[PDB]
Amino acid sequence: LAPLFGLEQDRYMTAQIFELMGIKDTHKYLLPLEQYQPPEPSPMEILQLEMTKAQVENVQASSQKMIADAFDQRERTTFEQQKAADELSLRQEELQFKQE
Amino acid sequence: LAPLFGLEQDRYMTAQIFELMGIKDTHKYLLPLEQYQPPEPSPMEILQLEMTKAQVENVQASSQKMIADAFDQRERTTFEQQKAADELSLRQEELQFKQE
Repeated sequence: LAPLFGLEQDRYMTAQIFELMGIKDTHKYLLPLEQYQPPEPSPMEILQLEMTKAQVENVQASSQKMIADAFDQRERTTFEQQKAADELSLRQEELQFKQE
Repeated sequence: LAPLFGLEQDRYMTAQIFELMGIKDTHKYLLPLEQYQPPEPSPMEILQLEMTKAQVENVQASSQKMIADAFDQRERTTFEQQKAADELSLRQEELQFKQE
């Protein structure tokens, strides 16, 4: 039931309570709701947010690293096959030699 | 309800309380709000802030490291293809040889 029972409700309530026994709560006891402006986030809150954001980034990075490594492996195997074609080139070498 | 119930409110309250039983709180009991100037941060607080800031920096650094390594891998594969072009150069060598 909290979702309804937030801040304003609470202040009203408490006040009423007070208003039954100690009346003039407004201005010595409990800051009036019109001025109970929400607090600024702390440096501790902010730095932990940006650092916990980085601590998930890195994971994105690790995942993406695997993709790249895979690409590189495939490309290496392709260059292997090109150099095997250079070996096929040798054939011509030996045959020119046998021709002379 | 704390957001309203901060410091001033508390002092007023407590005072009142006191003022009912022990009156002259102002100047022997509870420092007057006009002079209750906020405390300076400790060396322990400061050093932990700057060290917890560095402990997220490093993560930024690790993430950025992956980008660089990737760049380098790609460049290596490119140089591989340039040297494969030098192998294509050999062709001309063997053919000049067959010409002579």
